[PDB]
Amino acid sequence: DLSKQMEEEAVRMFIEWLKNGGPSSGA
Amino acid sequence: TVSLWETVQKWREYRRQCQRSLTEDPPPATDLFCNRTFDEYACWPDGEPGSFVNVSCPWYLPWASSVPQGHVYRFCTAEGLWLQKDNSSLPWRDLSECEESKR
Ligand SMILES: CCCCCCCCCCS[C@@H]1O[C@H](CO)[C@@H](O[C@H]2O[C@H](CO)[C@@H](O)[C@H](O)[C@H]2O)[C@H](O)[C@H]1O
Repeated sequence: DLSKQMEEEAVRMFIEWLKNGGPSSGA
Repeated sequence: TVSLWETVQKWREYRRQCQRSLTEDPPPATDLFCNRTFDEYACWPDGEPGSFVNVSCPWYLPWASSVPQGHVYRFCTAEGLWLQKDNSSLPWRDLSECEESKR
């Protein structure tokens, strides 16, 4: 499923945003 | 199971539990220690001077069940400051054990 595979990337992006400092700075 | 919504909610729960620990965990034995903190990814306890501090891979990670002995590390200098760099700031952190990939 393209949409489920895209949701999986979104989630990895969310995790990366957390590692980069999340709501504090974040990217 | 893939869900952005579920993973965000697990992160919020990890954050809520972390805040509770930061508020309620008793002070360290000594006056020398690196201070507890939530860095948005992991919850850090107070650090013992001159030591590595290891915390379990955050259990919100979609792949947390693949890494259930993995740790993330910080280093508490001699000193009572988190090892940083700074070029630039932000404490040194090793989270390689908690990465999703094989290979
Ligand atoms: C410049 C290179 C110098 C590196 C110095 C080496 C010592 C630093 C170690 C980091 S703190 C250390 O991490 C451990 C978790 O990895 C921690 O051990 C934990 O996990 C173990 C995995 O072997 C497990 O077998 C143990 O039952 C469990 O206690 C250990 O407590 C911690 O001090």
